[PDB]
Amino acid sequence: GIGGLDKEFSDIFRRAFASRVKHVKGILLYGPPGCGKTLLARQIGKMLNAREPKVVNGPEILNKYVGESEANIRKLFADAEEEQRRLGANSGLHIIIFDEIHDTVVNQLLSKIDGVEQLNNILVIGMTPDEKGRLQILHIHTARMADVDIKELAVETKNFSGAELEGLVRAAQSTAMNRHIESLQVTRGDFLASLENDIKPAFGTNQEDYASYIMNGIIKWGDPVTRVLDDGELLVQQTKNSDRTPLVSVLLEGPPHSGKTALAAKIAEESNFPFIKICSPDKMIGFSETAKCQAMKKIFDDAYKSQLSCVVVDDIERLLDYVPIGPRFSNLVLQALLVLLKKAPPQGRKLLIIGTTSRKDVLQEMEMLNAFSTTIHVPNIATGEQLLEALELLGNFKDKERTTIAQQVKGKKVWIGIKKLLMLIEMSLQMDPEYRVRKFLALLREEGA
Amino acid sequence: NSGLHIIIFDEIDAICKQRGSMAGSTGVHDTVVNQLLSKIDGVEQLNNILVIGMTNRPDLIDEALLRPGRLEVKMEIGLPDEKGR
Amino acid sequence: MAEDADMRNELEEMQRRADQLADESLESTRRMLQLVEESKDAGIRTLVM
Ligand SMILES: Nc1ncnc2c1ncn2[C@@H]1O[C@H](COP(=O)(O)OP(=O)(O)OP(=O)(O)O)[C@@H](O)[C@H]1O
Repeated sequence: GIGGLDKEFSDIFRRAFASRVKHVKGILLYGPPGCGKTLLARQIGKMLNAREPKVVNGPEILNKYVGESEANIRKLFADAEEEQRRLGANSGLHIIIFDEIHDTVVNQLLSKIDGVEQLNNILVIGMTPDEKGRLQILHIHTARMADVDIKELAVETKNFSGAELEGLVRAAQSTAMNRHIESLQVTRGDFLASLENDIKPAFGTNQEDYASYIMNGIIKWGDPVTRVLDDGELLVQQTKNSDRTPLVSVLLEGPPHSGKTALAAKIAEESNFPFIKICSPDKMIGFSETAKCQAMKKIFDDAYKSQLSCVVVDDIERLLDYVPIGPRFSNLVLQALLVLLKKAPPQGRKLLIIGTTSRKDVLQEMEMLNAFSTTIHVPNIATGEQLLEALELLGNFKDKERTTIAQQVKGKKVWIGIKKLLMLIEMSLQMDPEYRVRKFLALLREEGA
Repeated sequence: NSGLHIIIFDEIDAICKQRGSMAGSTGVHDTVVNQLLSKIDGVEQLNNILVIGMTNRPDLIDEALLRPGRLEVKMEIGLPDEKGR
Repeated sequence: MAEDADMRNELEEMQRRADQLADESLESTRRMLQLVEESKDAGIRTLVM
């Protein structure tokens, strides 16, 4: 009985056991915490032999230093070698497992396996949620002792794992017996904010933070929004049925303070893939160029090893470390990125790489644009119609005061992007109610309409 | 099963290197976690007694021995706030 | 490399009984030096008389 890991369980038993039923000397597994490591170590041993001895080895193994583990490590194997040498012909298999792995044991240990004697016919394996398994953790540990739900503290698992969850449950008595002490009526075992935070430290690899890049869901203020989105999502769809374009390169660009970074996250989330990942300079701050490129490899190879996935790279003029005053940048990072865009996926895999650009002209000058394909202009707001419709979608202003700015429809013409505007309404509101709208227009004019 | 019997083992920093791998080549008994580790949970779990610890710099010790079940509890006192002080 | 590590390490004293108990055997060997000679003393003078 194994939750998940069947494809990995499939291949692992054949190559070891299918051959025997030169033979491999040993197999080793690397697994993350919370994987049910010990149960798997039990099961593979059980499956091997009916009653083939299942031997366990301690974490402390090199105890008894006076002069023992040099023997006692050796003796346990030696007994297995002893049994082997006693009767080699009619087929002897002995099992020892050493869980959770200096001078002497390195050469001795390995030597024991292949030294002087053939040493064959034995194997040793080292390993370094299952919410139903976690339910067993309840019904063995919790049953030992308005109750918790049958399932809540098993599905609230993400933050923790049962292997560490053994504190609040022990304290769970104290949760209402701590009367600073005649006895309050016996308790129910009540669970109340006894979920993770009493003892929260644990390992679950959160690493999300994807939503943060988009703080506001994008609002449709205009035909251009639907334009950009449908023009992009037809691409992400045609990859699915694609042939001879496993990579697809797109560069979408607009002027600054026009949110296109969350926008790309929007188009990528909407078309749901196995894998998504986001390359943010925010993450890699203060890194050497050769570390930065390495980072891009490390994510990008993760995307390859999925069957297919899109990824995003944002704000690359900063990723490139560009400055105009005289041009300087890291060249190798650029060239790396550029070769990715022409790098094929291995046999069948396919991906969509997209990228965001404040300024096009610099890169057009750097001849990186041809590697990109089928690019997308995201405009700034041109017109007050679109403006009024935008704040209508949001609803910052009351319609009455909204009249006042409405008084001008193409009284002036606007170059504005959404990000500065969205921050600008906030200061406008911050000022006294007579002058909120008074100042909003003032600043809309401050940037020259 | 009277468990009034407790000890202060202070300054765990010194007695233990996390697995003993720290400081490279060291005496075999320069660090024994293994006996006292084995003492509490190794031979059998002991429910009669409580061990206490003080470390000014925990992070040296923490990864190996503060694995849950050896100690699943870990606590930190910060300095007082204005009313605390 | 450019590596210089020059290091030291400390000693493990083999349990050499680690108690004074050695004395009692040493007391027996005292007495066999001590209590033996007067046998000869009185022996030679017993032989004189
Ligand atoms: N419909 C929309 N169009 C554009 N931006 C929007 C829209 N709705 C919300 N936003 C906001 O725009 C912001 C864009 O942030 P982003 O990282 O794209 O900045 P940016 O525009 O790329 O900045 P710059 O373009 O100057 O580098 C987001 O915080 C998001 O909340």
